[PDB]
Amino acid sequence: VRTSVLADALKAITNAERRGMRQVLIPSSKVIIAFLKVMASRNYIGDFEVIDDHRSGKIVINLLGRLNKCVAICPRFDVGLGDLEMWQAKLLPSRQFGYVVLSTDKGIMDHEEARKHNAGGKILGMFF
Amino acid sequence: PVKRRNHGRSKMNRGHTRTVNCMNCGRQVPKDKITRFAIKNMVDASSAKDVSDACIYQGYELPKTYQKQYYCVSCAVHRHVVRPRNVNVRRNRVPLFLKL
Amino acid sequence: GGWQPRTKLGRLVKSGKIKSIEEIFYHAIPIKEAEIVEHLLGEDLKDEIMKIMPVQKQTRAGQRTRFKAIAAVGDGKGHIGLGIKTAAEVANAIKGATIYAKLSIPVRRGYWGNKIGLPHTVPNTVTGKCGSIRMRLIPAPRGSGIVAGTAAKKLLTMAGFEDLFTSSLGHTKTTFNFLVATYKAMEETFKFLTPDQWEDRAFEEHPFVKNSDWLHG
Amino acid sequence: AVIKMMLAAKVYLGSTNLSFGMKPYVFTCRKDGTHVINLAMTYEKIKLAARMIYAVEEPKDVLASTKSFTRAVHKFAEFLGANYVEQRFTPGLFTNYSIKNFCEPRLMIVCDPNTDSQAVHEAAYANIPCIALCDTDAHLDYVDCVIPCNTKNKNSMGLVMWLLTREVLRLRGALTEWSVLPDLFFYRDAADEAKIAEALEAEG
Amino acid sequence: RIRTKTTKRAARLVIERFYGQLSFDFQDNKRVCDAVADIPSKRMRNKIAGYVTHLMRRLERGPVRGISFKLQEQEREKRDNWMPTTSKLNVPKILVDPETKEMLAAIGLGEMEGVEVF
Amino acid sequence: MQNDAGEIVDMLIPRKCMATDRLIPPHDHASVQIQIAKVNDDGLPTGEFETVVFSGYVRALGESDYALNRIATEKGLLTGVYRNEAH
RNA sequence: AAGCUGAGGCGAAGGCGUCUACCUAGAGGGUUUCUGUCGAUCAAGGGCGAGAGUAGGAGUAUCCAACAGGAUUAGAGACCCUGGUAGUUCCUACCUUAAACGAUGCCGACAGGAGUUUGUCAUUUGUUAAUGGCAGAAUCUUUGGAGAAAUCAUAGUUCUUGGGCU
Repeated sequence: VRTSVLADALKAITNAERRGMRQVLIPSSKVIIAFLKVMASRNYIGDFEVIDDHRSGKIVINLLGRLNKCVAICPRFDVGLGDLEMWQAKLLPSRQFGYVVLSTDKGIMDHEEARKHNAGGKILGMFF
Repeated sequence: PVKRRNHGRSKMNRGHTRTVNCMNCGRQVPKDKITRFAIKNMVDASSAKDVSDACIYQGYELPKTYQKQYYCVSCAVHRHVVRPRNVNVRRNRVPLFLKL
Repeated sequence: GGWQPRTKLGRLVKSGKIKSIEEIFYHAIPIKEAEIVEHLLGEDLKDEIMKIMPVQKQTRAGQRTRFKAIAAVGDGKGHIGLGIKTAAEVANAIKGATIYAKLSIPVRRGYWGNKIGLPHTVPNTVTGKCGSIRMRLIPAPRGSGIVAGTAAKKLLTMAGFEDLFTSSLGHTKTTFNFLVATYKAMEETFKFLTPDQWEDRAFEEHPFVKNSDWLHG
Repeated sequence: AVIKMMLAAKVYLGSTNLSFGMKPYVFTCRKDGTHVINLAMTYEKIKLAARMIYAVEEPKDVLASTKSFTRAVHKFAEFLGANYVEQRFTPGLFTNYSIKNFCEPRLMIVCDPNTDSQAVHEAAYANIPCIALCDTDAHLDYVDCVIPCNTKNKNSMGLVMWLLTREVLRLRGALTEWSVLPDLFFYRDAADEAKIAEALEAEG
Repeated sequence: RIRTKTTKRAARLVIERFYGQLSFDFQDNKRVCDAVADIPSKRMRNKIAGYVTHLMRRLERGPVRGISFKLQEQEREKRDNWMPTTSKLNVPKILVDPETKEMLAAIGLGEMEGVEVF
Repeated sequence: MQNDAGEIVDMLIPRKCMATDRLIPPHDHASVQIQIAKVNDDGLPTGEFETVVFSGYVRALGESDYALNRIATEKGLLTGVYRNEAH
């Protein structure tokens, strides 16, 4: 059974990046599309095509080759701003790069966005 | 540790197999685990030319015996049908004969 | 008359055609002579016997004992090497292991919190694992001092990190593993691709094809 | 302008069971079992092989045929003034300075990587780029720039090495038909030679 | 009664340099290997010359491996250098198999003037 | 990497593979740096080279052949070769 | 139920080989049929479960724990030999264990080539075959990663640590 998608799909993207592929084939969703969009703003990834089949969907990523891991942690833990800077220290390797995708009330955005907007929420995973 | 991937057993996909007997020990062993199809001449070789003087029917073909032989590991090693060998050439799954 | 260079690389150094260690590292060339590394860093680098150990092959006459030994080369600016060696004598082992360190020799560095001046710690946590041992080097705020085992600390100081954090795992008595997994951790620091080494610069000229006529005629 | 498919499709189309790396270079798998090497891509890639061969110094470059089918590799060396090794390879050649014939190149060029893994793998300890005249049944690891070919019959290797030598000479100058034919680049059996021993004294 | 590595490695090095001397006969070559090489003992030269003779009646035959005696180095160069008149690569019709013709379509070079099939 | 008041820090920058885009460390001696002579139309050399790079990962697999096809045709050193046809 | 009989097939595992008719189950394939999330894994609880063993009938050829002789040995309660009842076979109740072993829990995704092979379909007259598809079953390898090592395409994707349950 497919327990989670966002968990599953980011494993497949990581297995492409280790190997050093040019593109990957992921059933699609509306959190996976937003998770890929937020790392497209920080230029870790190229540019991708969310195709129709009157079904779940597919995605074709285009890899730029600049990315080491996408985790997606679960269960989806609640986090609130004062509590957050523990979850940077645990999850990321460094201090000086790598972001923590969490679904804030406004939308899903990095930690760097989320502290600017002053809105926490549940966390999805990271990338670095 | 595991000596062989096979475990000395040639069976995949089945829980059970039939037993046979080494010809010498008379030991019950599974069929999966040292067979030889064995063609020997019934008279001999040096006997055969002495015989073919005294044969009714001219020329003739003096028949061959056939035997499917089952051993077992203990019986097989003692008779030098099989021996042990080096860890690298254990993998070598073809017999001694070789062809071009 | 001193050392006479053998091979293409020694030849450039005696000549003085190439200056600095970085040129060699960037181009990823094998250093097959210790007389190279003596020349380039020829001031600060220091030998340090990490330990000796006895080792015993059995034979029909009882026990041919030999002495295994580590040394470690360490310029205080951001270089390190490590070598091991057995011999029957103790002096041949140590003077062997000194050479083996030089043959194998750049440690990347970066800041904890903000970019301040002059980096003092590993850019990102990295782990090098040799056999059972696992070594983890962790980013660490300024003026903390290094914390590890005293085996690891001596090697780390040579590396030059001002402050560091550490997290050992596995069977850490086996010191030849424990020191190696530390050395292997600092090797992994350049492997890890950051945001900073994006862009493409122009590829530098490989120093054989640049100087391919002083070498011959 | 120019048509050497006359020259190439004389001797060599042949092959056996193909590798995954060599599946682009080959055309249709023929009935029988044999495969058809593509003459479009074999000529085009030799044109690139010449450019790569355009090293700063010809002597530094190394062209090293443990397979017998060893005469053509000698000649390539003479015309291009490139070093070569007759007999077996002797490992620790590119590492291990204490051997007498120690020669680090800037690149090398091979007969076949399937018959000769040893020199191919020691490229990877000394930063050497490798180019290879493999046929289909050929491991492609550790090797750049494949020249898709035959290695089995005596004539096929000769045609390429001659043709590789020719494309290099046009680039570097001192060549504008140059009088050295591809008859000279062939492997010759003692039996082949026996008639060569006759033809010398027949002139006198 | 095997010849050791020293007396073989001498006897090959003799035939390297002085094939201009020597013969099939032993009693000649014995007296050569005094003058050619300073040798301590008498027994040494009899065993050196004994292999020098052995290699001569191998050399009256195809060329021995791991030995090079200067006359054959000159002879190999002449036997090497010359190359017969004509390319020998022109049929000139050139036979070609049915599938390999369809390859020469796909390249874009059919109507080559080189013949087909059978 | 940057000191941020100004400047640039660190000594040496590992070169990046053209196929995979990963860093080439100090010690991967299977790494390769090619030179290929660019030529004038009608095949005249111009004394100006392109330097293609590969990491020791990409050579180890087999695939550094197929990158040379892709990279050279992008730069404009071949025709055909890359892209079709089998059969 | 010999030979055919194999690193071949089927079965949840234990296990299943002559041929004929009979009742019965289902995996895989194909499907521009139908329903629409009905599912994954599981304390209790329920069934199936080699061989030995037990109870009561029906058999009793072979082989045979025990037992009886005969050898050998210092002794031989054993190995070897000659005889031998319980068991070994069928039916009705039980027992519920094995190195019940891939010593690898179940469902889900992705990551590499190579040729084998079983079932079945697809495009071809290479039609008991060629190439390709799903589903099995193994294998090889100069591939990557893992591991204390032996080794393993899973024992990989794990201090670069979090798909779900026991």
